[PDB]
Amino acid sequence: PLYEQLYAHIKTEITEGRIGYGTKLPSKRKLADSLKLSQNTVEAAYEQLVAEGYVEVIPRKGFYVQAYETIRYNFHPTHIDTTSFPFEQWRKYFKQTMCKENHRLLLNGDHQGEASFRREIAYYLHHSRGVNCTPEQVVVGAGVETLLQQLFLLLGESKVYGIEDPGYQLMRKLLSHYPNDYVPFQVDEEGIDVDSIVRTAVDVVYTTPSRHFPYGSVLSINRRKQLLHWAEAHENRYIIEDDYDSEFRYTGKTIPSLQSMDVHNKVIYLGAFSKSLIPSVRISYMVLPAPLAHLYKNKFSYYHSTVSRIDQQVLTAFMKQGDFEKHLNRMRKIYRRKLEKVLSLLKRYEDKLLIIGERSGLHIVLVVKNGMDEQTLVEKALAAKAKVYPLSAYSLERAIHPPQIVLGFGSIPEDELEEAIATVLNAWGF
Amino acid sequence: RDLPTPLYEQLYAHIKTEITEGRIGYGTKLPSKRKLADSLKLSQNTVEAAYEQLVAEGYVEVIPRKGFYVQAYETIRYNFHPTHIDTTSFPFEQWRKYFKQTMCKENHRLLLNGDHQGEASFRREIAYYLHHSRGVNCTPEQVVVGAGVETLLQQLFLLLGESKVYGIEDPGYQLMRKLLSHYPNDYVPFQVDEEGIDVDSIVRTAVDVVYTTPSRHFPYGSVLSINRRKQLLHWAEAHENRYIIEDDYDSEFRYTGKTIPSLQSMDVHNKVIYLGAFSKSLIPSVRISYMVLPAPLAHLYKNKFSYYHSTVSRIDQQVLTAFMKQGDFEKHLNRMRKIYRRKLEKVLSLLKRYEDKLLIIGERSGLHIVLVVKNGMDEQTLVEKALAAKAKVYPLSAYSLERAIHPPQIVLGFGSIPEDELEEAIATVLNAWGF
DNA sequence: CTGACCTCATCATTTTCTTAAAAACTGACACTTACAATGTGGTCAGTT
DNA sequence: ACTGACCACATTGTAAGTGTCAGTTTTTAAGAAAATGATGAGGTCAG
Repeated sequence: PLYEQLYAHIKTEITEGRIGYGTKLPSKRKLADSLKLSQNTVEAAYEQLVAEGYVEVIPRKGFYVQAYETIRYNFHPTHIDTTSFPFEQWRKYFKQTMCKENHRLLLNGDHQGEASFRREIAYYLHHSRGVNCTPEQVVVGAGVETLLQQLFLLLGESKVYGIEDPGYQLMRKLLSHYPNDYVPFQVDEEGIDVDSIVRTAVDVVYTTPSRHFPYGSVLSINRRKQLLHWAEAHENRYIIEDDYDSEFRYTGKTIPSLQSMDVHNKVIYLGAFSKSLIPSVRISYMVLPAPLAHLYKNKFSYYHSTVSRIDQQVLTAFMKQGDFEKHLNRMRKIYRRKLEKVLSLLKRYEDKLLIIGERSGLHIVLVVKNGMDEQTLVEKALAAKAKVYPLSAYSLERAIHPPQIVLGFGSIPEDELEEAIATVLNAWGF
Repeated sequence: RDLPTPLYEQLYAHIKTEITEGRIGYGTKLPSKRKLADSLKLSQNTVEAAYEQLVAEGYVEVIPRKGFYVQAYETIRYNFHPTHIDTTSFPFEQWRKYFKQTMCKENHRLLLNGDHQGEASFRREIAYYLHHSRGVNCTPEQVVVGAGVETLLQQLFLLLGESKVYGIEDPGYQLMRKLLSHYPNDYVPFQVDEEGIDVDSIVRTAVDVVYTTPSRHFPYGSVLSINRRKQLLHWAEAHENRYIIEDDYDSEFRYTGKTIPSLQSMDVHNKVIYLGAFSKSLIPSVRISYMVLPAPLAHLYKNKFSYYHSTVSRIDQQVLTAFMKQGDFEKHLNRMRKIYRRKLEKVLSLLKRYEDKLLIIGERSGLHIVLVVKNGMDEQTLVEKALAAKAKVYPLSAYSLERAIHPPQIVLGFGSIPEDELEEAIATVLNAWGF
């Protein structure tokens, strides 16, 4: 349109430099007559010119020029089963929670989180895992990484962190960028080496009391009490609790969280919420002791929330009624059936493939007694359009001589387990 | 036996309390299965299950073909934010259709996460929209996504280093100083005239990265001329380890004179990084954002943070991709622009009558206006009187480190006030004041 | 030999799951009004 | 005489609105089947 055509035509002229600074623009009220355009279009074009500072106008009209110069299957514990997700149950609550009548939920607020969401999480934790909490005690954010970065900023750059050697490669990745340094630790079949911790001047150590990734070892009560006494020995040491994959134990009901024994408020409860409902929904949560929570509130008062308020409201409406328990039970049953079927199928190769670990969880890890190296196993698996993930990446120490490979089955359909196992074993040469 | 918890639980609790109180010592022999089952008239299965759970917990240890052994030794009416958007005008009925379209039973294999840099789609449509609406020239793979501006700025801070010195605008939007208060880096305060940032103070100082808004200046609304933009670009080009960050506040809400092209459009030496937002246009509570980086910084970010995961859910990403794929975003933006223009004209016409004691500083474009109060009363008195009428207001003192003008000037917002309540709110706040 | 490891049988209560009809929803097509964009024309007050 | 901005009413094409409709969908008191905790009676193997 001429509204912008004239503006561009004069902009290219002022840019190329046929007119210098101080020269008047060709005319006013005369260029419209000479170019047979109306005066309004010229006025609008000149207003556009002076808006961006290409030409500046004296309050009495003068014009001053300015410019002058392909995998069939995959196996790993991250995936969860997606077919059995009740979409028709999520959609109902979504349509119930977001309506034109219920406005003013489109604007941000409650930097920590929605009060109802926090209260319901506290109630659920207290009545399920035996974790004493307070509605204002718990904080909620998107992703565990953000919460751990907030923790790192809150504690400082003058601390050393304890990480078990075979475990989840997350704290190492976070501490690589930060100035802090970590100390490796070995683990036996009963838990972490509490003796090594107590004979060392570590400050904060990271562990999963409920289930040990990936071996599934469960800490006994004597080691737990010894660790609490070690934390009580000093005044400025803290223990972080990781709620990786609880509520998924079949035979032996559920084991209470370590915080239940925390009489002297010295445990912070890290958790997770995206390894149950949706892997890509990005909600996590964390509980802190009263003094540390108070200091965090008094220190991080400016940051806004990280997870959308719509998701908070729809999910607290979803699991306020009680569908969370039903979905959890159905997932537990189907995963138990999958585990039993996989174990029964793989039991016949007991002489060469020995299963090690415990039933509870979403994955199993098996040692291969064949003479091929772990690289050969991975290459042959990926050559059959079914890639597998070795355990060597989960520990930074020297490679274990028997090639130990982790296997997951969350993503594999129930009817394709036999075919996947058969083709994997055929690729391995059995 | 009458409790809802089966004997599978009462027996375990009883042995729990017996062990904890110390009635059974270390290594003491348990009565095994048959003896206890006969003594307590309970089936072998429940007793063996309770003992197996006990062994799993670790209180006692079982050895094959022999008995157990213990191993346990001991009110506001009209809120005034220059940050809200109008809520009633939001087309919820259009959001619902896309949400029901994207999340269905057949739409499996999407709950699992992935593509930490964002799905190729959302990136490609956001790049297309940026190129065709703001003159931003960038390949789709360069843009990144995140939950809000805070996470992106923290990632940029970690990627750059702890030695750089950051430059901010005049006393104003208090974000970068709040972020840098927790980091070893330091900020250099600056001053701006009624046109923009003073490039002379930039070139007489050795600052490395300076934060500015080349489109609209918070809160004065000043727009940088081409000469100052070219001078800043030349200063950035002068050295080899200095960068300029661009933050477009409301660059798509210019009423009369179309849209002002972005500063990145004039960049040729790959020296600017774009910082946009999706929380001041569509919904201020979904927490979406984006950032554009040049090729070397893109490679550095890809090779440095390759082992992260996006903080934005794929449901929202896909529904936004569907929303902006068919063009409803432009229609919604036009509707919001028109309603905000009408609101601004109405409020300006209403406030024109009281002009002797009050003045308007900001320009037409934007969502807020700043006005001075020449009445003989201090800023705290204005704030307290406003709050006493159940409608509190926000002064510029919080935005100002120093004291600029002795007559207090207050920022007023109208994004979250209905058209039928503007006159009533203005009348009641004026009555609360001396007028 | 008594003693402790196990794996079938089939009983039971109470949650989960499935199909029927009757209910409300909303989609595409259509059309009737409206509406604010650019745009031409004719002014307006005030400088110097 | 040279030049500020402020009406008039003309235009094309996007946005807004009501209509009935076929259509995918929501809701429900039945129905039946699954699973656990539970009793009973075995199985091998040590020492």
